[PDB]
Amino acid sequence: SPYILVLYYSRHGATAEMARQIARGVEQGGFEARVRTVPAVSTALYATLEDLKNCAGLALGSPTRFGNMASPLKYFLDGTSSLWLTGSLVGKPAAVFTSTASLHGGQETTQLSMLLPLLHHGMLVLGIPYTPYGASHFAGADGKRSLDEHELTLCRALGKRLAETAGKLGS
Amino acid sequence: SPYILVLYYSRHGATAEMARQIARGVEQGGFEARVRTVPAVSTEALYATLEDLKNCAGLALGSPTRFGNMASPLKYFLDGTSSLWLTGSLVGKPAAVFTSTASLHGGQETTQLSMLLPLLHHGMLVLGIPYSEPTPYGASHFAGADGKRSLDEHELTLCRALGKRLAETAGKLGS
Ligand SMILES: [Mg+2]
Ligand SMILES: [Mg+2]
Repeated sequence: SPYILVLYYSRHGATAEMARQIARGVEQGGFEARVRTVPAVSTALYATLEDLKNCAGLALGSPTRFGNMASPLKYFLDGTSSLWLTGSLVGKPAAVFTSTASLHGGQETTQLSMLLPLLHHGMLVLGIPYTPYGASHFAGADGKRSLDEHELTLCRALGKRLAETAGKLGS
Repeated sequence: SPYILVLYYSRHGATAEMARQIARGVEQGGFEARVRTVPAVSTEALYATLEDLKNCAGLALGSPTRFGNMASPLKYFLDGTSSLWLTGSLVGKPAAVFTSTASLHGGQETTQLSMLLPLLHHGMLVLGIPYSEPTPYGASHFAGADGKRSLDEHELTLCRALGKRLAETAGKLGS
């Protein structure tokens, strides 16, 4: 019944596949996983505020977009003022994940930039113990490079760690 | 003539006022300014174009704080800049950031830092406020709970100083 929410935006599918692997880890850690995405903006089922409020913990995923998360996922988060005011997410564990099609960095700082809203919401932030900051993946120039053994193992480990931490906090 | 683009998003007006004050500083620094905003987004004052950004000599980027990152409409505009990235259109141009917040619980400095990230990914030369001259990361403003608190003297002075600095830096680079 309690669940970890695996919330992501994907353009070409890499973060969607990461989200599925994180969800598999969540299950290894004895929790249900709820995998949701967000719609495109302009001038998996879609996540709601209730999904986010009622999660036991959160994995937040995006492709890198110039060192920050993608604007559709930022738009979802921009709608969370009520949660912030009422302390809805305070004390829940949270982690992040990214994918990049670029050869010259950006994931670590993107991940760091994504930790910021989680901390604004009073979440308990965690990453991958001995990047440390979240799960990473290189998607190749075409965005379709499969997760390698390491990348996949770390996605599952992150999901399992969110679930196990939620388990500890919940009793 | 060369211009500094002052590019921002504003929901309740504070960053729009900051943008205008930054532009006044740009003028003090001997450059033209172009002040431009971006439209609201949803699921599925003049608006900036990619040409405005591509052809600027420097950039001041402004947003209200939104959970420690810039506002999504401004992120959406920046997400549209891949062609400029490929053509190195912002490389070596000076840049700075500015923010407003309606909250007392903080977040402006790290929001500013988070905003420097796309500018560094575009190869810009990033600068802030040097406080030694008679945050270091950009200009700030507290907007009040309703977001209607005016810029005070200090805040106005710092916005102008940032614009002047950006302009003077672009002046030095351009000869
Ligand atoms: Mg316990
Ligand atoms: Mg010179």
